[PDB]
Amino acid sequence: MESLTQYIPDEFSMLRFGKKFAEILLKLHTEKAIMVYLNGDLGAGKTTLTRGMLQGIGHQGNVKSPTYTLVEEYNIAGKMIYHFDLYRLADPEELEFMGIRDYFNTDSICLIEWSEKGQGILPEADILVNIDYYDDARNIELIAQTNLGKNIISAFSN
Ligand SMILES: Nc1ncnc2c1ncn2[C@@H]1O[C@H](COP(=O)(O)OP(=O)(O)O)[C@@H](O)[C@H]1O
Ligand SMILES: [Mg+2]
Ligand SMILES: [Mg+2]
Ligand code: NA
Repeated sequence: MESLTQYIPDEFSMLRFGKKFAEILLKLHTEKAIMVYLNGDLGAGKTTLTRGMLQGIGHQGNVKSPTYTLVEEYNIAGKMIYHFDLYRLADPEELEFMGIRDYFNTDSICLIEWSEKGQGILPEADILVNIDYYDDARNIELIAQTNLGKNIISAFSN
């Protein structure tokens, strides 16, 4: 749908952009879980942007990618946020087993790395975040996939 292209000159800027993006997702206050697919090569900054989003809205503590556990649950001032790294998801099937269930059926926010691995089982994304990189700079394209995605992108305006 609508798109945003945003230059991120350095890591501080990535963290500031995560805080602004996560603040928009909280303020929208949706009943449906917000699906965010974080895309980009290894080292592009998907986990650093996730860190800026969670720490930016108040998480205190390390943001450890869930390499083997696949999903990490956060409770931030009462909002449930789920960070997924699906790289080691053998088959999407394994998803219907683990606790995924309740996470996609409540007023949560889900931030997903390697969403391709979950094709079929994972709910469709509301917004894709495609991160490109050069040295210590980045550029992110946000792409809306749903009506909610469109509303998220419109919120970035001035
Ligand atoms: N502008 C920037 N944005 C994000 N990460 C940056 C930036 N500049 C440098 N980095 C570095 O790049 C790495 C990003 O790694 P990570 O967030 O784990 O990536 P991914 O999850 O996509 O594999 C970190 O070591 C980080 O400090
Ligand atoms: Mg990738
Ligand atoms: Mg990562
Ligand atoms: Na993804």
